[PDB]
Amino acid sequence: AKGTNVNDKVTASDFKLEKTAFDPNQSGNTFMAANFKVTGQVKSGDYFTAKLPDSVTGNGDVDYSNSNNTMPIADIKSTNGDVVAKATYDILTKTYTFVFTDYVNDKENINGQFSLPLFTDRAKAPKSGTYDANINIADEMFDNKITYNYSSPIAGIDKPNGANISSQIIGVDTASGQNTYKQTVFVNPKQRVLGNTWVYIKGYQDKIEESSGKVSATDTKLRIFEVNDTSKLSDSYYADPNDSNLKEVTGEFKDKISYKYDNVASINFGDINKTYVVLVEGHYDNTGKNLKTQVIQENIDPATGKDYSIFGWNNENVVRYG
Amino acid sequence: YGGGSSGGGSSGGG
Ligand SMILES: [Mg+2]
Repeated sequence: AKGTNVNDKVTASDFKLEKTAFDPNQSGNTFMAANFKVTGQVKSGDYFTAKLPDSVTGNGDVDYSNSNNTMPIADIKSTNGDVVAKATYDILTKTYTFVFTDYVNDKENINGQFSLPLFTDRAKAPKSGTYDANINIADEMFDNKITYNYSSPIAGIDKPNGANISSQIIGVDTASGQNTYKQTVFVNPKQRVLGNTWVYIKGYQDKIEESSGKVSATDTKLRIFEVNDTSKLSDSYYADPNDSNLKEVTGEFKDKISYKYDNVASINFGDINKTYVVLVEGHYDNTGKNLKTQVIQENIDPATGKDYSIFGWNNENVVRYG
Repeated sequence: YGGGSSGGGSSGGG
């Protein structure tokens, strides 16, 4: 159910952001907290909402797209554990909706409170910086600013011919049961001159038995895009496959990708001199083991045939609650 | 040789 929108009966207050600056590339995030109050009375079905600007999201790197873009949210209660309201959040509209239950039918001057995780929006806010973060609760605007200090994905050896590669897991499907994940790898973020270049996507880090991840030809799809202008790349790891700045070249790799070795995939980039982006759609198992991963690149050559090198990179994500 | 990054998100209480 869900009847009336009682925003006008509702007035939030005591709003604070746990903190106003963080690095979302090291599991940075914050929380919005607040008290609310119901001038008057209501009934099962009424509801109020909260809405988030472009800058933040309410699900961060947990994907819900395979769940009708709907994020369950732990119930709102009284002290006897009585479920006062049921809550959820729409990934698309960035709308929290709290819908009362069989509890409100006999009370007035109602008071509750929430605390809700807030994460960056990697598409909306793709470059380190300060953004307007005006949050709406029950038609009242609460204004803030968020600074994102992304750990530059431009990372690798300090050598002119040094292997350099980074990557992030930017969406994980915990809810649907499909157990999918989305990961952006950047190969040659430094856009150096690189010889016989090799890449590896692992479903684990040092220990297989320590990660749920699974990387096989059957569990894993890969799309590769030559970048036009590296500077135009996101600090956030988001990559829009439809950016003109990216040219999908997945068709140049039919015979350069191997799922031979366990929980790994290898691409043969060859002789390259600019950045490439790899979209990973993969899956992890029901082991409950955390999803940990690592990508590595090595290059030989270039114009010497010696001074070979290698650089690696690790991912895992963290879960918060509201 | 290597580095790293980690991410974060909400399970939705579940
Ligand atoms: Mg394999």
